[PDB]
Amino acid sequence: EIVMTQSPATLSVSPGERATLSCRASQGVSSKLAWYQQKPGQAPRLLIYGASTRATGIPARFSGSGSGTEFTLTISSLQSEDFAVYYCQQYHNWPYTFGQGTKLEIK
Amino acid sequence: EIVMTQSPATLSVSPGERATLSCRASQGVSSKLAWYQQKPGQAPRLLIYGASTRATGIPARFSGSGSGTEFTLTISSLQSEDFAVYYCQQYHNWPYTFGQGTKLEIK
Amino acid sequence: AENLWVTVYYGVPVWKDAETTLFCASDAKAKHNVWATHACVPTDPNPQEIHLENVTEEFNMWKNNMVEQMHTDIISLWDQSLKPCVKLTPLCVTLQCTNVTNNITDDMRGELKNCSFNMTTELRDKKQKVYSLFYRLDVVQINNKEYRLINCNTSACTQACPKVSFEPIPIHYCAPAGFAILKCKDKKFNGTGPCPSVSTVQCTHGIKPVVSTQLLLNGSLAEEEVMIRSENITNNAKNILVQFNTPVQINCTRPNNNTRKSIRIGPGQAFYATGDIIGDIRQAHCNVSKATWNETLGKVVKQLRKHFGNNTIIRFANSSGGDLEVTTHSFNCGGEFFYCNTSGLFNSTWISNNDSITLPCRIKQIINMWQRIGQCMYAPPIQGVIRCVSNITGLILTRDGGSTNSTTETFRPGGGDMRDNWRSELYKYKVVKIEPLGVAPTRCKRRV
Amino acid sequence: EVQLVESGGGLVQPGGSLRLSCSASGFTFSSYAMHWVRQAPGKGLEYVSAISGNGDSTYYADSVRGRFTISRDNSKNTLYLQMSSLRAEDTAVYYCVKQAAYCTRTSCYYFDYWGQGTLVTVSS
Amino acid sequence: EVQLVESGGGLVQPGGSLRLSCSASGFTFSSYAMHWVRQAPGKGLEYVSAISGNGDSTYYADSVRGRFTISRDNSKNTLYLQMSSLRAEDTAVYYCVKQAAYCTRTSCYYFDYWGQGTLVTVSS
Amino acid sequence: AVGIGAVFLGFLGAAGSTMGAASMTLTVQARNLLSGLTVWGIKQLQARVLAVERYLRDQQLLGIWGCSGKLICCTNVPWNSSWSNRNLSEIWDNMTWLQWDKEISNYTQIIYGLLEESQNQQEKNEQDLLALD
Amino acid sequence: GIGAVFLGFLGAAGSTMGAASMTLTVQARNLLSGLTVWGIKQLQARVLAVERYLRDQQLLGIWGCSGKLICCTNVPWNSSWSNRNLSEIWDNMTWLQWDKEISNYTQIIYGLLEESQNQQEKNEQDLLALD
Amino acid sequence: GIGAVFLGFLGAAGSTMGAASMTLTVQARNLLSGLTVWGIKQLQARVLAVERYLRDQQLLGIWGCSGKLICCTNVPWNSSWSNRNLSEIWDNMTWLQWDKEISNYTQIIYGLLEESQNQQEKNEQDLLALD
Ligand SMILES: *[C@@H]1O[C@H](CO)[C@@H](O[C@@H]2O[C@H](CO)[C@@H](O[C@@H]3O[C@H](CO[C@H]4O[C@H](CO)[C@@H](O)[C@H](O)[C@@H]4O)[C@@H](O)[C@H](O[C@H]4O[C@H](CO)[C@@H](O)[C@H](O)[C@@H]4O[C@H]4O[C@H](CO)[C@@H](O)[C@H](O)[C@@H]4O)[C@@H]3O)[C@H](O)[C@H]2NC(C)=O)[C@H](O)[C@H]1NC(C)=O
Ligand SMILES: *[C@@H]1O[C@H](CO)[C@@H](O[C@@H]2O[C@H](CO)[C@@H](O[C@@H]3O[C@H](CO[C@H]4O[C@H](CO)[C@@H](O)[C@H](O)[C@@H]4O)[C@@H](O)[C@H](O[C@H]4O[C@H](CO)[C@@H](O)[C@H](O)[C@@H]4O)[C@@H]3O)[C@H](O)[C@H]2NC(C)=O)[C@H](O)[C@H]1NC(C)=O
Ligand SMILES: *[C@@H]1O[C@H](CO)[C@@H](O[C@@H]2O[C@H](CO)[C@@H](O[C@@H]3O[C@H](CO[C@H]4O[C@H](CO)[C@@H](O)[C@H](O)[C@@H]4O)[C@@H](O)[C@H](O[C@H]4O[C@H](CO)[C@@H](O)[C@H](O)[C@@H]4O)[C@@H]3O)[C@H](O)[C@H]2NC(C)=O)[C@H](O)[C@H]1NC(C)=O
Ligand SMILES: *[C@@H]1O[C@H](CO)[C@@H](O[C@@H]2O[C@H](CO)[C@@H](O[C@@H]3O[C@H](CO)[C@@H](O)[C@H](O)[C@@H]3O)[C@H](O)[C@H]2NC(C)=O)[C@H](O)[C@H]1NC(C)=O
Ligand SMILES: *[C@@H]1O[C@H](CO)[C@@H](O[C@@H]2O[C@H](CO)[C@@H](O)[C@H](O)[C@H]2NC(C)=O)[C@H](O)[C@H]1NC(C)=O
Ligand SMILES: *[C@@H]1O[C@H](CO)[C@@H](O[C@@H]2O[C@H](CO)[C@@H](O)[C@H](O)[C@H]2NC(C)=O)[C@H](O)[C@H]1NC(C)=O
Ligand SMILES: *[C@@H]1O[C@H](CO)[C@@H](O[C@@H]2O[C@H](CO)[C@@H](O)[C@H](O)[C@H]2NC(C)=O)[C@H](O)[C@H]1NC(C)=O
Ligand SMILES: *[C@@H]1O[C@H](CO)[C@@H](O[C@@H]2O[C@H](CO)[C@@H](O)[C@H](O)[C@H]2NC(C)=O)[C@H](O)[C@H]1NC(C)=O
Ligand SMILES: *[C@@H]1O[C@H](CO)[C@@H](O[C@@H]2O[C@H](CO)[C@@H](O)[C@H](O)[C@H]2NC(C)=O)[C@H](O)[C@H]1NC(C)=O
Ligand SMILES: *[C@@H]1O[C@H](CO)[C@@H](O[C@@H]2O[C@H](CO)[C@@H](O)[C@H](O)[C@H]2NC(C)=O)[C@H](O)[C@H]1NC(C)=O
Ligand SMILES: *[C@@H]1O[C@H](CO)[C@@H](O[C@@H]2O[C@H](CO)[C@@H](O)[C@H](O)[C@H]2NC(C)=O)[C@H](O)[C@H]1NC(C)=O
Ligand SMILES: *[C@@H]1O[C@H](CO)[C@@H](O[C@@H]2O[C@H](CO)[C@@H](O)[C@H](O)[C@H]2NC(C)=O)[C@H](O)[C@H]1NC(C)=O
Ligand SMILES: *[C@@H]1O[C@H](CO)[C@@H](O[C@@H]2O[C@H](CO)[C@@H](O)[C@H](O)[C@H]2NC(C)=O)[C@H](O)[C@H]1NC(C)=O
Ligand SMILES: *[C@@H]1O[C@H](CO)[C@@H](O[C@@H]2O[C@H](CO)[C@@H](O)[C@H](O)[C@H]2NC(C)=O)[C@H](O)[C@H]1NC(C)=O
Ligand SMILES: *[C@@H]1O[C@H](CO)[C@@H](O[C@@H]2O[C@H](CO)[C@@H](O)[C@H](O)[C@H]2NC(C)=O)[C@H](O)[C@H]1NC(C)=O
Ligand SMILES: *[C@@H]1O[C@H](CO)[C@@H](O)[C@H](O)[C@H]1NC(C)=O
Ligand SMILES: *[C@@H]1O[C@H](CO)[C@@H](O)[C@H](O)[C@H]1NC(C)=O
Ligand SMILES: *[C@@H]1O[C@H](CO)[C@@H](O)[C@H](O)[C@H]1NC(C)=O
Ligand SMILES: *[C@@H]1O[C@H](CO)[C@@H](O)[C@H](O)[C@H]1NC(C)=O
Ligand SMILES: *[C@@H]1O[C@H](CO)[C@@H](O)[C@H](O)[C@H]1NC(C)=O
Ligand SMILES: *[C@@H]1O[C@H](CO)[C@@H](O)[C@H](O)[C@H]1NC(C)=O
Ligand SMILES: *[C@@H]1O[C@H](CO)[C@@H](O)[C@H](O)[C@H]1NC(C)=O
Repeated sequence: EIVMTQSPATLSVSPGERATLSCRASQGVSSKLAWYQQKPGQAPRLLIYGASTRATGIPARFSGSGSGTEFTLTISSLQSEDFAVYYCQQYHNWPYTFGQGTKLEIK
Repeated sequence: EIVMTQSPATLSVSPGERATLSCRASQGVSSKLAWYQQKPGQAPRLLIYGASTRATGIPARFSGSGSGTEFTLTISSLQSEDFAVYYCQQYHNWPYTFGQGTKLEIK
Repeated sequence: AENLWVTVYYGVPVWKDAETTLFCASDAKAKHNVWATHACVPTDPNPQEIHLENVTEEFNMWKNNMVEQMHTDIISLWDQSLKPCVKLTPLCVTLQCTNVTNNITDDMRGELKNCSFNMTTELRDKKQKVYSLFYRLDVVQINNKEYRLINCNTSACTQACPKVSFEPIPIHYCAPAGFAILKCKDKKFNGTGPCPSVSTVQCTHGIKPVVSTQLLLNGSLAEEEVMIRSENITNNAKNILVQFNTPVQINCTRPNNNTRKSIRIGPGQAFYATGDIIGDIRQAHCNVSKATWNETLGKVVKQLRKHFGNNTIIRFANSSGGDLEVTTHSFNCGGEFFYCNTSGLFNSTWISNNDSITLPCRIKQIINMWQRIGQCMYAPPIQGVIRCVSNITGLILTRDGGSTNSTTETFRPGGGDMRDNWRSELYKYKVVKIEPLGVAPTRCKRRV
Repeated sequence: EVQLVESGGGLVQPGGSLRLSCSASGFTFSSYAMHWVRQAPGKGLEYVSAISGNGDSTYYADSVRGRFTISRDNSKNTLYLQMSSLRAEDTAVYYCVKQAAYCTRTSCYYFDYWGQGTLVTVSS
Repeated sequence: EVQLVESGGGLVQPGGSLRLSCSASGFTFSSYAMHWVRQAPGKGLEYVSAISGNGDSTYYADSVRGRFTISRDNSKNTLYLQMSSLRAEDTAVYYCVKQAAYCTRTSCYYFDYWGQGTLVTVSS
Repeated sequence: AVGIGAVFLGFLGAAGSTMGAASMTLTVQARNLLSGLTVWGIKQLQARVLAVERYLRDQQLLGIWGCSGKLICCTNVPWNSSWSNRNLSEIWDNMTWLQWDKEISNYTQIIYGLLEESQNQQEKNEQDLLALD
Repeated sequence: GIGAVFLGFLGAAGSTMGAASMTLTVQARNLLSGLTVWGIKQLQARVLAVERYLRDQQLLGIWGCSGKLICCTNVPWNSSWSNRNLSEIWDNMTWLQWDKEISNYTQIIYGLLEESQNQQEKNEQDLLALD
Repeated sequence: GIGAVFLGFLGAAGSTMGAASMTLTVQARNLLSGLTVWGIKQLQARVLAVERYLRDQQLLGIWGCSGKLICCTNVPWNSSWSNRNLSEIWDNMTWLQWDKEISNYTQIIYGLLEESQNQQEKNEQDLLALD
């Protein structure tokens, strides 16, 4: 079972700067990585699929990149509503596995 | 480009004898050789196609032979009207190439 | 009308650049050749070539996998031919050599050494005192006149089988079904960039595996004019490949009536030594017509100014230096390996406005082909007088760096890598991979 | 717009049974696979079970295999998860999830939409 | 009996334009390819251009490619050759030629009947 | 397909021709995809194995699409405009197969899977229809 | 509907025969592509794969099922081979379980299929003669 | 036949062409199954078998007879090839005898079949484009 490692566990960035979230896979998952955002008390929302493609209705701030084992999520213009736990999921090998999450804090 | 060489450049034979014209190709053209006769101030006329087959309406005295790289045209019974420039043409490799001509002169 | 459906087409004319295993085909007209052409498929007597109208393809003679494949195949064939022959391990002994001074000209003074040594007999407990003639380039003084073979501290030479012939036989490189070889028919192609006139063939023309260093021998000539080809002409570290439109005849000879002497060095093993030159001893040399060489060099200069300028002084100078295999026109002629001093050829300066040249040549018996260290070959002596006539089809030149406002450019011959010998012939060929399956939209729909 | 609403979660004693229902609207229900994903408190999301569009094939995580049962009602656009013999570690927030796409020559188990989720608590 | 008659040839200045026509009768025009063959004075026959039976495919020699334009009108059984930016070496006698046969498994670009031909001169 | 009035037909002859024109010469390419110890012997063996592999690679794809033994085979898969938005005339008259391959290369795998699924569905539907007799 | 969770090589090996029959192309497309010591093993593997694929294709061809995933035949099912109901074969059995049952009778079925295909070809030739 | 004494590889080699035509599958099913130089030679033999089978299949395909044991064609029989009656071919000689007679004219027939299939494919394509 592919293990998804998300670092750092917690990240604190003030509004307006770029926040980089990194996800690592125990083995190569090609470009099959998806990013989800889960604000407290709400269901997760898909942000990126295929590691680079943005889901419909997702602003241009969220940019995803990476392939194989190393993946990163970039939020160029952080805003007051980007506070949420971000999960990276691989859909290359069944069962699909999620990362432990990266809590983003508004400094 | 396959080069067709005709030897001799000019051949002189009196009426009634056999006349032999030789055409040589730079590369093997199998049986894809044709012979044309061009009287002065007249359009060329097909004599032999396939190096051995006679075009319709051609006198039987015109005989062509050969295969591969060496071909010969034999006119068993030369006659007065059999005065013209004889061209050999290959249709094995595009573009088709013609011989330089063998001016036949009545002796 | 607005609804389109996928239609599957099989056999569409599409291809992609690819690297494949090209097999050999040889004329059946011609089992004692280094290039085992007896194992090559017979060639088509009338090769088929299709003219690809409207097709423009990108060629690159300097990144052609065909050259690497040919290099590997040639080396493998050389090694395979040398595998069954005699191994000259016993020949690595101390030699008591003395100069050959029996009717020797001044030039050929000190070149031949008369070496006597103890050699193993067919019986392991008996030795025979034999003697042989060795060229000065093969023996090394031990430090009395005690010598040893040049290779004794690097490897043991494998004597070339006398029956096996070194004559280059043309090789046609054929691609497997599902692959095609595209030939660039452009007469002014410079080895790189698009080729407006292209054609597809299944086998290349007969490419002789001629091995030479400074002069390209027995090659194919340019159809229109001399062609200068370089990976990067501006760079001075890249060799320049020159192709002649008309050949320059070169007459190489070995004016020594050599005698072959068979020495039995073991059970069923014979070492072929040089017994004695019958008659006078003269240096080997090659001749090229002075007028023809001057004309070809003038054409080369004329075509060289296109890349440097109409008002630049083009001068040719002999090789800078290095080992004898790079500083001399190395080649094999009738089984004997020559190393000619091409100083009289590349010696002239060209401003922007009957006889023959004799090139003194040295001969070796211990040969280190393919620039490999630790794997040498001993060429047995060839009885009689050797004489071969070849065509100088091209050159492998090298420019001199350090422009610093250079109104003059200096070009010197340079060999070394043997791929440049193959590259001069496989420059117009490239291997492609066919993709017969294609899908396109059409109004047709499958009936249910 | 796509909407997924869960229901049926609540307090259940260990070894008991519980059924969750997810009413899906806004898309062709029968054409997309539906998954159940749970997030135990203080832990990340993990896979529970999945079912194909027509319901022929159902997949189960090793932990829940043999105890849970996923089923769908394409006519009513509903997704069910019948848990039996629950344990203390089955307590989590269960999300009914819609697979983003259906692909034949690759893998596409990423999720377009997630249900609000219903908390299931197993305790005495 | 197959007749091929040329027309349009004459005197044209270098860099000018010229159009030739070849009316063909006595055979199915659309079923055979048509070629243009030129014979420069004191030289042998040379290939200029060719066109398939239905006119979808046209072939040109390297010398004339990009300047000439071969076309045919199957309706009126006519073959045209439009020349542009003519040069001195383009002067020759151009024959409109009928290809012998059509083969899908071999090469058959030999010629049954040749037109009389027309003289084209390029000079100032 | 039978080359009426064709100047000449040869392997990859219509490589520079438009897709419409090159579609009438499929037989020319199709029939040449199978026919055409020492160092040379090994190379010949590898070449033969490569030829067989490459031929069967396309033959299998044709077989599982229901197009076995066909040069032009219509399918039930509708053309998604996302793959290519060019008009039919813009494809079959102003483009060559080499150019086309460079455009739909990104979407080849998607199309192949769709063709395979459609063929499977057709086979199942035909089985069901025949089961009613 | 078309809502497969995921399709992969042998992914339906555990599914019922009916459900696994909708993923035939998944297996069929991976049957051709899923000197040194390592240089000969690769060549042998390639040749072996080609041979196995061609054996299967030949068996399909001589049965009249060439280029087909699901091909119907004229050979009636013999209750001796398997007496199980249709419902309990296509909904309560996997292809792996089925294969272990019809194994002592596979050659008989193959011979019957070949004979039936030959008879069909002969009959079709006879009928075309009348026209 | 419907009931045969025994069917074996080349068993009908001596039967008349009519009787031997009911055992085509018997021969068709045996055309594919049957470091060092021995390994290389074995590999060459296996590759040769595969190539021969594929060549036969391609020949069938380019004639339009893909995956058929008996395929009717549109090529008329030229009496020059053989003047024997239908009854005297299918009931008075064997395939081996027949092959020795039309061996000279085999390539002509193959070329005619290929060209006829080309014409049929053109007709199919034109009719399809017409609709
Ligand atoms: C560029 O290309 C040119 C031509 O394409 C090439 O020149 C040719 O070189 C070859 C090999 O050096 C020459 O062939 C040799 O010719 C000599 C002389 O033969 C003469 O006499 C015979 C009649 O006997 C005539 O038929 C012939 O035309 C000549 O007039 C032969 O002696 C050679 O044969 C011996 O060596 C062969 C191995 O190469 C053996 O296979 C053969 O059996 C012969 O061996 C016998 O003699 C040996 C010497 O006495 C002895 O040691 C053996 O034990 C045995 O007894 C060979 O046929 C050819 O004539 C040249 N052609 C021209 C026009 O000059 C260039 O070499 C080439 N350049 C490069 C760099 O590759
Ligand atoms: C290599 O590539 C060249 C060009 O890249 C190809 O040559 C072109 O071939 C096409 C045919 O596919 C030619 O197009 C046809 O031209 C005919 C004549 O054009 C003249 O006359 C028309 C009026 O009728 C003028 O408008 C035009 O400007 C010219 O003066 C047209 O009659 C044809 O139209 C017919 O067919 C089209 C289908 O394409 C229909 O839509 C029309 O309604 C009509 O029925 C057609 O347009 C083109 O002219 C050629 N260009 C050249 C020679 O420069 C070679 O064929 C190609 N060769 C290979 C082997 O690939
Ligand atoms: C791995 O293996 C497991 C178990 O072997 C498979 O899971 C089973 O999948 C089958 C279908 O593939 C399930 O059977 C179906 O259940 C549906 C829901 O069940 C409810 O309704 C039935 C009666 O309708 C009740 O008996 C049951 O208690 C539930 O209340 C039914 O709706 C289905 O019936 C419909 O389809 C069948 C066709 O199969 C028709 O015959 C019926 O008439 C009706 O139309 C069907 O009965 C079964 O419940 C699952 N068992 C589990 C999950 O434990 C996996 O699919 C399999 N996975 C893989 C990849 O192989
Ligand atoms: C290379 O050196 C060898 C000797 O190591 C030379 O061979 C030997 O030459 C001498 C003098 O020519 C020979 O001696 C003479 O022999 C003849 C014939 O038997 C005899 O009549 C004389 O009285 C005298 O003894 C000797 O036999 C000969 N061989 C050996 C084994 O010594 C050889 O000539 C030299 N070659 C060259 C090119 O210098
Ligand atoms: C034998 O020949 C060798 C090679 O020419 C001679 O060795 C050297 O030759 C050069 C050139 O004349 C001299 O400068 C050296 O002094 C020679 N080396 C010495 C003398 O050790 C060698 O002298 C020759 N011997 C005889 C006897 O002729
Ligand atoms: C070949 O071997 C012989 C003896 O095996 C060598 O001759 C001897 O050489 C040694 C060393 O100088 C002397 O001490 C002996 O007196 C010699 N004996 C005889 C009988 O000659 C001879 O030099 C060797 N020849 C070579 C190496 O060329
Ligand atoms: C094998 O021996 C040769 C000759 O003795 C060596 O070549 C010489 O190497 C020395 C090393 O200091 C140089 O100074 C000389 O200039 C070299 N001369 C020639 C003619 O090469 C060679 O290096 C030795 N090879 C090995 C591997 O020991
Ligand atoms: C060197 O080039 C000459 C051409 O100048 C070659 O001689 C020609 O060889 C061909 C092939 O046998 C003949 O058809 C020509 O008639 C020859 N012409 C002349 C002028 O000799 C010669 O064969 C070449 N030598 C090589 C490549 O070794
Ligand atoms: C061909 O060679 C020239 C000179 O070696 C290259 O030009 C040099 O490029 C490097 C890096 O691009 C620069 O650092 C040098 O200053 C350049 N020197 C000159 C004289 O231009 C040139 O890039 C090469 N061509 C290609 C295609 O690589
Ligand atoms: C190369 O050319 C030289 C002349 O520069 C040739 O040498 C002449 O050969 C003839 C042949 O008998 C002699 O009569 C002359 O006395 C020699 N002149 C010299 C040596 O200056 C030489 O033979 C030629 N080599 C070839 C053609 O291989
Ligand atoms: C090279 O030397 C050999 C001697 O080994 C010469 O062969 C002799 O030739 C003459 C004339 O044909 C014969 O009468 C002798 O019987 C031969 N002796 C032999 C073969 O041992 C050969 O002619 C010489 N060649 C040259 C070019 O000088
Ligand atoms: C190289 O040798 C060839 C002969 O092998 C020479 O060609 C001969 O040249 C003479 C000129 O004196 C002519 O009389 C002969 O007719 C030529 N024979 C052939 C077969 O060509 C050639 O001249 C020599 N070239 C050089 C540069 O030495
Ligand atoms: C290139 O030519 C130069 C001069 O023409 C050669 O250098 C001479 O070499 C000889 C013998 O090695 C010496 O006696 C001279 O003193 C050298 N002169 C100079 C100016 O260097 C050089 O050896 C030649 N190179 C090659 C590879 O042939
Ligand atoms: C190649 O030949 C040249 C001359 O043709 C050699 O250079 C001359 O060598 C001699 C001694 O052999 C010197 O006296 C001259 O001064 C040198 N220069 C000339 C003649 O211009 C050159 O050394 C030869 N190459 C090799 C490697 O020996
Ligand atoms: C290289 O070229 C130079 C100049 O052409 C040659 O030098 C001349 O050689 C001749 C012949 O010995 C002398 O008469 C001249 O005095 C030399 N001029 C000089 C040195 O400036 C030189 O011999 C050539 N080298 C070769 C052919 O190896
Ligand atoms: C070769 O030709 C190409 C295209 O004309 C050009 O880009 C390149 O610089 C040339 N290389 C040379 C002249 O060395
Ligand atoms: C080569 O020819 C040119 C032009 O005829 C001449 O200037 C030059 O001196 C010649 N080279 C010589 C004679 O070495
Ligand atoms: C060099 O001269 C040639 C003709 O000899 C000319 O075509 C070319 O333009 C000239 N080059 C320059 C840079 O002047
Ligand atoms: C194909 O995909 C590559 C990689 O995503 C992209 O760079 C390229 O632009 C695409 N081309 C087309 C025609 O879609
Ligand atoms: C199949 O045959 C084997 C060996 O004869 C026998 O052991 C087994 O019980 C048989 N099983 C079936 C299902 O026919
Ligand atoms: C039969 O073939 C011969 C040549 O062998 C030919 O002359 C004859 O016209 C052909 N007849 C038919 C009907 O095909
Ligand atoms: C076939 O041709 C050969 C000659 O090539 C001839 O001997 C034989 O009789 C012919 N067989 C026939 C016509 O059946």
